[PDB]
Amino acid sequence: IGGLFIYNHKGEVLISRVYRDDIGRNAVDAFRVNVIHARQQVRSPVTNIARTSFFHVKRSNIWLAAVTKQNVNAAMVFEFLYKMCDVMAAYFGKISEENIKNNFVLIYELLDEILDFGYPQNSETGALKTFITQQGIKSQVTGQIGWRREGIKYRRNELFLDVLESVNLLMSPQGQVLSAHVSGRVVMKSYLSGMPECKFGMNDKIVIIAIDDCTFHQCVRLSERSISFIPPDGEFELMRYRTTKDIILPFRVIPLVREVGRTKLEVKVVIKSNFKPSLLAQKIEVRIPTPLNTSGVQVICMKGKAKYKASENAIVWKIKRMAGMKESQISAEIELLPKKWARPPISMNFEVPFAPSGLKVRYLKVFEPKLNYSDHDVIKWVRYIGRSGIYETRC
Amino acid sequence: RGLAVFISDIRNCKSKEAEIKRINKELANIRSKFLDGYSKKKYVCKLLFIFLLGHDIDFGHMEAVNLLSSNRYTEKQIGYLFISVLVNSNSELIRLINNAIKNDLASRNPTFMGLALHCIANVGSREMAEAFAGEIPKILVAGDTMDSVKQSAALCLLRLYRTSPDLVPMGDWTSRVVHLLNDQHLGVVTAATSLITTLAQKNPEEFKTSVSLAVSRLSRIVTLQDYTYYFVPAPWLSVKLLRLLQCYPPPEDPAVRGRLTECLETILNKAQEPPKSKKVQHSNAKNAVLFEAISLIIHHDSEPNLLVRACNQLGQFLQHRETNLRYLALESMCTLASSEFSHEAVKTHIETVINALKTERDVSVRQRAVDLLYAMCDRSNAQQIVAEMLSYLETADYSIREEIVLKVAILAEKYAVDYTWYVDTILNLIRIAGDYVSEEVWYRVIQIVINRDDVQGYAAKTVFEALQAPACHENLVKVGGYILGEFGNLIAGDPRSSPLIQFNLLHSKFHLCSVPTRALLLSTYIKFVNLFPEVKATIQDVLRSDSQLKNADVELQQRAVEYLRLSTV
Amino acid sequence: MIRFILIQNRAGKTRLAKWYMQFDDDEKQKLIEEVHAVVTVRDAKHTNFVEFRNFKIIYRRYAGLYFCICVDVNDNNLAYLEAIHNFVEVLNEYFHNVCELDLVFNFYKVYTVVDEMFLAGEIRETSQTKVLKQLLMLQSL
Amino acid sequence: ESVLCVKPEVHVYRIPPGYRASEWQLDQPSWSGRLRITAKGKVAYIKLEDRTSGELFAQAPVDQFPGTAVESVTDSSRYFVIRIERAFIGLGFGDRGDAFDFNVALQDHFKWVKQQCEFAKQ
Amino acid sequence: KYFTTNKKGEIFELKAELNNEKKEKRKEAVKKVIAAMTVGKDVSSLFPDVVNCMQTDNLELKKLVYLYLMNYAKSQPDMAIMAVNSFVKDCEDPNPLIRALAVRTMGCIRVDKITEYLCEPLRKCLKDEDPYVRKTAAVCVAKLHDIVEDQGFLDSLRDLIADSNPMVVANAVAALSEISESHLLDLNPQNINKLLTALNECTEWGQIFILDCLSNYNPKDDREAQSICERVTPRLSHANSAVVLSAVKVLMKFLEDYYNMLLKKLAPPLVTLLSGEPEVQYVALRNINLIVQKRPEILKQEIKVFFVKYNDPIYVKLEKLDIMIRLASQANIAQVLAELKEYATEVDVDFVRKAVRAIGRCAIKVEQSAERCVSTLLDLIQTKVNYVVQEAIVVIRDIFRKYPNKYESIIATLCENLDSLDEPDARAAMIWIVGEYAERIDNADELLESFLEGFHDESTQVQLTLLTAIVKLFLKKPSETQELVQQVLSLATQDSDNPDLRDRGYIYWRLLSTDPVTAKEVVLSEKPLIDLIEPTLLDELICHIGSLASVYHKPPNAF
Repeated sequence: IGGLFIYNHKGEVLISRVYRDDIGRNAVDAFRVNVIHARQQVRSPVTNIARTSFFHVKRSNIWLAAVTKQNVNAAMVFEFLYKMCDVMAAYFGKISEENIKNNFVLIYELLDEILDFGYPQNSETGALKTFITQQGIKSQVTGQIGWRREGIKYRRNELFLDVLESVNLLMSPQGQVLSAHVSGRVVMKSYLSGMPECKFGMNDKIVIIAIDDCTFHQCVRLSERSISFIPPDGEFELMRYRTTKDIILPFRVIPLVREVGRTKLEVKVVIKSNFKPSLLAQKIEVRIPTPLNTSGVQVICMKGKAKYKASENAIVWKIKRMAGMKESQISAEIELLPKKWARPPISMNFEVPFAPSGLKVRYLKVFEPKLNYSDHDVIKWVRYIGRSGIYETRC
Repeated sequence: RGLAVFISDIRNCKSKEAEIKRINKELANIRSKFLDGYSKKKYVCKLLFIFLLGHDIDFGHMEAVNLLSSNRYTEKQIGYLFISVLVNSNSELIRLINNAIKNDLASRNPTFMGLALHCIANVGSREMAEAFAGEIPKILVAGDTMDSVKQSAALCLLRLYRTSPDLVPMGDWTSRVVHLLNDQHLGVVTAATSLITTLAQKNPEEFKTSVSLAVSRLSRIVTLQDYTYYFVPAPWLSVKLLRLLQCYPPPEDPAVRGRLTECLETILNKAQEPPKSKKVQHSNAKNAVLFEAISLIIHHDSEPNLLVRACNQLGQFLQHRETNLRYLALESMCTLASSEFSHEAVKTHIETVINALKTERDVSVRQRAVDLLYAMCDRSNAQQIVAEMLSYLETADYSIREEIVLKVAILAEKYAVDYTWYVDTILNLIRIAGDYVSEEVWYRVIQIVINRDDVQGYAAKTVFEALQAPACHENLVKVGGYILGEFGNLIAGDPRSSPLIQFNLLHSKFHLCSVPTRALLLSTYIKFVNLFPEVKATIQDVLRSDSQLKNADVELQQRAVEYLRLSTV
Repeated sequence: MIRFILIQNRAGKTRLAKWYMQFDDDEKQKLIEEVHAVVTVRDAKHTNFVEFRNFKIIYRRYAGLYFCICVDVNDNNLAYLEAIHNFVEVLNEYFHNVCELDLVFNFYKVYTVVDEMFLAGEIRETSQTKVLKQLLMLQSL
Repeated sequence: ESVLCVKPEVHVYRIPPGYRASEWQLDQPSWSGRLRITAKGKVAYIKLEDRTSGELFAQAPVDQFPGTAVESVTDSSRYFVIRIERAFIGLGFGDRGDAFDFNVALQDHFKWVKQQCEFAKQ
Repeated sequence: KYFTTNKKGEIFELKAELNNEKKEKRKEAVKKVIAAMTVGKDVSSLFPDVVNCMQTDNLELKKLVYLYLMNYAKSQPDMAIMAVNSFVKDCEDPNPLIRALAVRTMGCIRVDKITEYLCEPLRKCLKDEDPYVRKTAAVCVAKLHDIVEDQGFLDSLRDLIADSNPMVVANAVAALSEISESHLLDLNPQNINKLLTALNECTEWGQIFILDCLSNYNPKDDREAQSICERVTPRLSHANSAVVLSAVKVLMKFLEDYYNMLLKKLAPPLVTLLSGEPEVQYVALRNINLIVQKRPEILKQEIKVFFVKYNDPIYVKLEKLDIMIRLASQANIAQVLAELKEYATEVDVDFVRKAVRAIGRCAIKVEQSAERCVSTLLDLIQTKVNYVVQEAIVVIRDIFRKYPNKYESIIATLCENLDSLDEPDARAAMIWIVGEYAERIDNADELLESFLEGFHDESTQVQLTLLTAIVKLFLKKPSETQELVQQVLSLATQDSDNPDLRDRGYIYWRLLSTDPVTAKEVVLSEKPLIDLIEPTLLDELICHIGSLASVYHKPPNAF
């Protein structure tokens, strides 16, 4: 073990200790870029980037990373990372950044007595009282369901989920993402006989000027990352959220715009679909602004079609479909009638069949206590509808 | 002394929950007190300090307005500071605050008016615009107003125009605002130029007489012991005067226009001089005037002699020590190269930009270097720029590599002198960075090789040594197979490029590549059967092998089985 | 125009925040935490000019503190770099070799300096002589 | 034997008497401990163990899930009437998600028992 | 230059009470120095003032100085060497917590000059009478080695293996094993017997270290290697999963009637690893994926343990599914297809797509259950779910290639599902089934005409399969489809700009215009009918069962 890293909810280092100088200061950010802020990578408890292996265990917010360079026993490090945090929980209560920030001194006395040059020592909490000098800084009956009526029956139980969310983006013409957030909601359509109690489960992209925010329906009870509720019959908004971190951006506009004198103007715009090729974006409309003194333009397109609209002062370019990991280009030649031109952003509409916040549904177990059906008798459908909002690139 | 005790009582907390209990035992103490005015302003400083830590404060507004009606300065400026930070929307409080401000504005104490003018310019709601926006131009106009009050009143009228332009209509006071550019106190002129600038954004012709007053003052400033800032005569006023002139075309009076030339010539001539100080704050203040001078010359676009000297000055900043001047010189030359006049003079700096691109570490400066190369590209220098970008791509980082590949392929088709250069260009691009090359770029390379015969000996040659590298891109393999499969006979005469070697070069890369890449290499293996009969035995065992007949893909199998039957039958 | 002025240490906790634009109280906290997510990452050889969500931020560090001014994209970023340094020098003589804890204990005097120099999103008074003439006059009043 | 479910912090309410939950005491848990649903063969055993030593407080053979051994209360979705072995015992849970895993693991056992009977009827 | 005062401020006020005489609030001061530099405040100017608090007799205050020094020992090691004279005074003090903490602090400093200071005071710590100090000194040899007198220290590690406190033995074996990576012989008579007796008494982390060292040992006699295994066998009952997997790695190596009894004793410990915490199950199942390849007779009967539970994480669901296939045999294919049918109705779209592909892997592996896998997929397609229907078309295509001329009654039911197809690979699977078998499909030309109207803006996989299908439709049904082939070859060779598409259009255009009879044996000939680590790499990774070489299924050369 080269060094134990404890990161907060947002990906910033709370407290860290390296034991081997094979680990550099490049490795404290190697974990941040490629584990916590993995945009599309599917999670794994052990990952390897650039000859360096990454062991992590989460305790409800906190990323407890363990970094090494050797072919260490991997079951050793994980069994260590549970007993590294059972020592801390016996002193702190729970594990959170409000308890760790009160206890920078106790963790440093633990991270030497427990781990010694990557070799785990005796982690018994009875034996530590002779070695650890510091002290930890500590800190009914639901009657009737109001939202769901009684005695509901159906010919065939079925259940529909729609993860409906909209991307907003401002991006510089250089490719720097200036501002991005995704606003979404989980719309559930419950056609379920009886009064089922059901458990919903998702990945950890939700935090339970846009601010990261998540409200629920009043049916949901929060108390793991699971959710139990008793669904109202019919259309029903299960969850409502915004997120701002690690936004999956489906498209990229690259506006190469060149001014020739003050009389002519040529605009090159390149679209790159930034998602996997088995998916297929639809209803794609890239509107490219032109100056107010535009006479008439000449537009050639690779695919799709474009037309100049002098009533809007913009070139509107519509593509029916775009497969992922591809590239399109439009060219235009503007003639002007002779100040400088203030540039509106190149706005963009689309619709993708994935959820651009990273939200995925992991399980949805439906249990009825008093009827003869269960979850595998229930037909369940999942549909992801990504969508653009203010999705604009500076010209 | 009671405040400094309470702050260090918070700072000596060893936990977050120790603060919340210490705050709440003080919030309960202060609420019980709600007194001497000294003891009243001490608690508001406690209540303000609790707010700035982020805790919710839901009282103390009536005690703060009672401080506004006092007559000592410290009780007032703490009372106004509470109001400016904690903005409440109680309609009773807004009436009480506006009466406390009309008392201070009607006073002729310049410090009491200074607090009132700041509190309007910090809160800036409509309810304060509805009561005050007819009084603020009267204070700015009046001759008895102190100069420091003339500063604060002009900037207070600026926010009332920015918040609600309809409650600030123009009229008689506008012709006496422009006379403040003749004032001796430069701090009054500094607050005047910001006011005239924003008001001329929407009504330019009303403030037209300020154009002649701006140049004549600027000519005195450029060519004041209290307003020099490290041996630079009034930098921020000369920046604001140059932004004032950008709300206008070049002036109507040629006596004004001529005076505007030598002041801009003086700013450029000072730039060539050795610096009067070694410190970086001298050169940042010296260059703050210069970049607003250059932005004015670009805005007018009327004197080509100034544009040539400006482009020659920006070339001096490309090989400069600090990153702040290399970045701003590259932004300016991108806007300067688009003009009709300086565009031939930017092209003389083609050697300077490339030498800046190769050595700059900062990824923001490095990518504004690429944007300048694309902007100044022409028919006369496209072969030079494209060959220097390809020399950069072999050792470039993966951060900038995507946008340079796009700009090489755009400049190549647009400024193609002949069809022998374009084919040599893109095949060199696919070898260096082939994973970023779009397929419709890559599709047209082959259409030029197939349609035209003269490059076919050259294209099939250059692909062959490109495939000899161990680390070929998969798009290089796909353009590699199709050209050698069509034109391997044109280079079969070389014993280094014998037909059995061309097959072994491709089939060494037939594995470790993608599924449509393998399907394209099968298409040219049967073309080696048609063209090269002496290779035919070495291909058919590859085709009849189990890794191609029992291949799990449908399309790899269907294409391998048909070609085995074309070779035998 | 200036949209806010920040003073914050490497610890992340602010020492002055004056707002020139209408934001909510949680939106003000949201911008503050993502300014030092930008400023602490950059080294001494990066430029002082960062585009920030639709406008640009301008900073300079003074060995324990960051003075961040946030202005529009059109603004002269090489002049606002020196108005930062002009503001520190006024705080230097007003507090007699100013430390970080003069900003903690005397925050109400710091708002007097900022109002004296930056008013309503613009630069009010640039002269160090005239500001120190004004601040000491208010000190004895 | 295999262990289907282990739940800590489970309350046992002695039952004063249908089957409403407010009728019980709900403030004086007659016994507290750890819950384990073990099963071997064709039946499932709801074994109540103390938190420290693990001695068997009670045990209830079930052998059919919607049957008579475990009956849900009509008020809430957390409280259960247990036929230990005889006598009737009221359980308790902390939330729905603990009572969820109590109910699914029982049904997921007797789903498997129904399939192994059905494979024998082939 | 401006906010650095050193006359007033926080660094000034911290330096004040550090110089004060009360011990209990100098202890509060150093805690404020650690909590300042943790967040990232620059307290480098306090460095010669903190080390003045070293000269004391208080244990709590002396540790807080050592914690301040340890943070400098890795990032800026040239500063923490400036207090090295206070280390070498503490490493012979009483209260041996001070002696061990001195030796740890000296060893963690990456300075070449400190090897002159980890001389003679280190060798007293190798011979110390408190075993807590010998435990510390045993590790610091490996710190010093990672930087000929230390070659004299190497034999002192061997002397520490013969100790009465077994945790001293534990870290010494872990020290020698890391040193032996770049250079220990464990000859039987006293080494192995004293290791295995210390194995039964040392802590849970040392039992990993002993069982990792025995895997390097090469036994000679078959009952000598057996005589080891009766001592390793009770170690696969321990609570830790790292102890069990290390015990298995010894027993998978020392595997030369006791052979039969040992393989029966490997199956209960590998089952009980899967009741653990979800990161441990991932480490176990990646090793179980290796063990059932090399020794498939251990877990032949244990497929019910490997069934995917709904609340498992996604990295345990996908590894449990790969082991369910490797244990899928004819004796239990019926309950596997009960599970795979059930997992394909879950709401995890990423996992449902692998559960449906796992059905066709059970049809290819178990040949006797091919009809039950075809009837399982037909029940899935009747659910009309978008991500199951177009997944199962890909799986049925690989069955028609595997078992041809057997299952073609279902194509009349597959062909009505065209409007639910939007993947390129799923459309290309229906075009193959329409392209084949077209003498059984009634309206194969009316199906393939519905695709040529949108021939562009489809993937090149779809374009090539639609090209191959219409040519196959032509040679099967000439004089009905003369319009289609003149349509599609005009689309391929004239409208398309892909060079790989337009010459495949030509090769079909040349064959149909030369001889359609000759084109029949070329195109419509019978195609030849159509996932385990190779035993060189496989037998390597069994020698690394516990480690990351088995978690990655890669040899340690790629790390």
